[PDB]
Amino acid sequence: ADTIVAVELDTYPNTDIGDPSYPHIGIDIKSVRSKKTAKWNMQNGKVGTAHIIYNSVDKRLSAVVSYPNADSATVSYDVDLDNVLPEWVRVGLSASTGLYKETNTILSWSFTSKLKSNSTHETNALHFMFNQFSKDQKDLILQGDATTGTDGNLELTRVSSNGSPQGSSVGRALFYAPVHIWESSAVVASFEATFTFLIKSPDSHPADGIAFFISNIDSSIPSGSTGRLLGLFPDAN
Amino acid sequence: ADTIVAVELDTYPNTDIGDPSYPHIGIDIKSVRSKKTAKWNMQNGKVGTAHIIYNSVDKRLSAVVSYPNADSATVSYDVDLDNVLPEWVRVGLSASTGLYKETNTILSWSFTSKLKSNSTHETNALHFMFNQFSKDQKDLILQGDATTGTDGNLELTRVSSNGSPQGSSVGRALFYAPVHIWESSAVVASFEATFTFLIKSPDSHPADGIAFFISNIDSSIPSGSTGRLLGLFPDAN
Amino acid sequence: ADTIVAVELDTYPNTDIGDPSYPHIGIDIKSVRSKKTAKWNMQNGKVGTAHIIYNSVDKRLSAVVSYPNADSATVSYDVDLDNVLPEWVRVGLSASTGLYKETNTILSWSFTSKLKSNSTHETNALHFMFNQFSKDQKDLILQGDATTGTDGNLELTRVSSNGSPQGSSVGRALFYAPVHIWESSAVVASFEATFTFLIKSPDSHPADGIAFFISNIDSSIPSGSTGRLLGLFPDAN
Amino acid sequence: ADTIVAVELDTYPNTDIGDPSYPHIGIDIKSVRSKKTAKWNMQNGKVGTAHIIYNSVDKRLSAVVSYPNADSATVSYDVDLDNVLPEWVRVGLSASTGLYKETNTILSWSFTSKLKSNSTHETNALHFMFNQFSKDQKDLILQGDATTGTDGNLELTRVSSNGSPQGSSVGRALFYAPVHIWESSAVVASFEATFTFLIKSPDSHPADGIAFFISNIDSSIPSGSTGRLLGLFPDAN
Ligand SMILES: [Ca+2]
Ligand SMILES: [Ca+2]
Ligand SMILES: [Ca+2]
Ligand SMILES: [Ca+2]
Ligand SMILES: [Zn+2]
Ligand SMILES: [Zn+2]
Ligand SMILES: [Zn+2]
Ligand SMILES: [Zn+2]
Repeated sequence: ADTIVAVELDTYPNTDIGDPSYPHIGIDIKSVRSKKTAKWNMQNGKVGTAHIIYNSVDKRLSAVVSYPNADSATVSYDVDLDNVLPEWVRVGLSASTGLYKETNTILSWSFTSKLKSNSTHETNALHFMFNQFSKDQKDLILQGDATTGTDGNLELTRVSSNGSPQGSSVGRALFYAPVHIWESSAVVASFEATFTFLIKSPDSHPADGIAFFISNIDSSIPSGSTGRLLGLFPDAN
Repeated sequence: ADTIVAVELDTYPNTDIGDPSYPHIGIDIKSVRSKKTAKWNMQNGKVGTAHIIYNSVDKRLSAVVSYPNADSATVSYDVDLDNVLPEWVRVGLSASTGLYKETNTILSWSFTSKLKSNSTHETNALHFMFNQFSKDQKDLILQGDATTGTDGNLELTRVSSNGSPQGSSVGRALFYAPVHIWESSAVVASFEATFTFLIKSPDSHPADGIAFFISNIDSSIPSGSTGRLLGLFPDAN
Repeated sequence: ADTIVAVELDTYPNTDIGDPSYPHIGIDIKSVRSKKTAKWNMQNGKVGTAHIIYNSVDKRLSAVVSYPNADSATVSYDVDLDNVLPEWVRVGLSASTGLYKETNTILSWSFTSKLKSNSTHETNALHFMFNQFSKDQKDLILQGDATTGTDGNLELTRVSSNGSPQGSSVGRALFYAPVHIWESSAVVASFEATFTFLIKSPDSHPADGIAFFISNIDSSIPSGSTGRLLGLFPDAN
Repeated sequence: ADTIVAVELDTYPNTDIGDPSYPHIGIDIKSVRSKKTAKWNMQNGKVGTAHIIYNSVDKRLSAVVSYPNADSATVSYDVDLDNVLPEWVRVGLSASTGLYKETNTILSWSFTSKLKSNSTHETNALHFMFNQFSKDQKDLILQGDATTGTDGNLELTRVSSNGSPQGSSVGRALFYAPVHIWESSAVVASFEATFTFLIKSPDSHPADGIAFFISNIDSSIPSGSTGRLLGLFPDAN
């Protein structure tokens, strides 16, 4: 069904499906079983920042995740996105909880995409930046349990009145406008995304994670993708 | 019905509805009868550039139109857009022909909108730039006779195979994503738009013009808005 | 000597030289006696944000100052900068203390300048953004007591080891590269600046203020411009 | 002496110093003998566009050169610039002619550099764009025979009144402000440069080429670097 390319900030190690034995960042190409992962020293209750970059010349998707006053974690994977995704896609953020839980709060999100053609000065670009989310954010498609406006933040998964995260929750937010990632005369296509998040859990074992993803424009949450599937995949294959 | 704020590049003087006796640029606030106009030395067959700027502190909508090697024309109007438009709008380009005609070709179009909140570093932004249009431009809503792809350009009104402009034509192109122009905690909201166009006509009297506009998100071409109504207004009041 | 255009965040009311009886924001055109002022509810110890905007079509210099959770203050003044400043200028921040004192800490500073020519797509631009300052910031010219690096901030005036602000201090920081604000074929020139600051004082009467300024490229701190003269003017005329 | 990293658009094959037998694009790390090259189908008299990109996560310097209606050429090289260049550098364009000649005209030049720190939202950036050059371009350091203003272009090497390129010429233009490419707390540093050029020669064998380069801030044209040395290297080692 959906074609998904995602960078996961996986908080819970599901060693039975290929996760390493610790929280990690990974690059998922059409499967929850990451093509590449890196140990991530996740900090419960602290605001982190993720940066994702890619360009069609190098064909390498890279991500860096950091917390203030700490060393960052980085993961890269050689992949030609032209061979994986359609030329028009939507970009978004996804998150889930299962038996274990955590808040999956997004405080800001920016994205820039550029397509430079062989025509002199021919540059097509799209850029958006959210540092504040309102209750009625018309330029975002919210799916599942995702809501905006609470403290000006985007809550990807269910959080009750008292601020407590709920289990078995899944939610995604996609930018309204389709994004053009390939064009026949483009000499270089590139994108960069940045988002800050706050993962907090009253438990010693938070779950399940947050993911930045790129999909077919009509992507929807697959049935039963709560928990380990991050609201992105229908199964663990 | 629709709420329209537009900057018109009016090529045909309809003196019976308030147009001055020459091609002109004007600022239209909910009516085709411009609140302010300026003489425009239109050049048949030459590529021109229009710049439109506005900010919520000054509350002045200004536009500058120029052609290479020539003096520009500028028009400004004091207007508080918060009092005219809804907080969420769509932006676009419109054009028409009637008994007289011209090509209403758009070669490039960029737009930037910013909302700066009272929160330290709280900036929400949207920016798009098209220097090339493809046949299937999924991030544009095309209405009426508007088409993309021909020579990588956006043709707002009907042009036949041989490049000849057709009469009684009307077309508009709006950016797919809604644009947020007001927010309760914004201290300054601003936008700037730029587009280059090519108006060419085999006749001594081309018509009718091109307009950059901002409207309610669900705006559609009003019935019978070809010709002098620029595909924006239902009547000449 | 120097030609100065500045937006002052004046913390001390020197009613003898024209200041109103309260902290205020003002627009200074070649004189410390502001052409226009607005009451400013200054908050000792809180981080504020100032936004300054201007364009050559409207010829209006406007500034907005705000603190989180508070209403902002705004001041505007109609002035054609082409008639006041040379075509090449330097932009910077200045601050001073006198018998009364305060810290004049800058946490971030961004500036964007654009010159759009009548040539199709002819845009010249300069943009810089500092969200962190290092000890050896080679792209800034520091004058007087200004230093960078302390906590990644820019300290415009002298602050001793224990964090206490010192009196009779003056310092300025200018961006290294000259900025082009006028060009014979420009149809529109514009700029926008934003900076966040932290003014803190152990006294009930802090002084003297911070100013964003634009000057001739070779501008230097005038002799005896500590205190009420904000490190910008040689006298109070 | 100078530390140079450059992307050369080499028009003349000096097979005696390692050039392949055809015009080519190459990546030079402290030596004119390119670490990597790619065949370049140079078009005499046509305006081309070069794009150069790099980021500290991937540590790969890549360049793409294209002409309208033609396939592009691309070259990449894995190199960690932190290990080659100082933390503060200047960026520029260089060109030369020798016994053979060509015009080395630059029509536009843009550059963007970003340093993202581990602090939430800590981004330092520098961006400049020249689409028009004036006679007195104060934000550029011109070395050798380089001049600005002629037709609003930057002429890197000597061209006589009649538009004819002169031999044994060398010239460079560097942006005035130093550029910060490394900082202890940066999690990702990146830059992208784009320039359009016009190489024209009345001869069948034009020479010698144009290069985008990054150097120590105080870099100057090495003695005798006309011709094959591109105004960048003191010798052919
Ligand atoms: Ca997992
Ligand atoms: Ca008319
Ligand atoms: Ca005062
Ligand atoms: Ca050579
Ligand atoms: Zn995983
Ligand atoms: Zn009219
Ligand atoms: Zn004052
Ligand atoms: Zn070579």
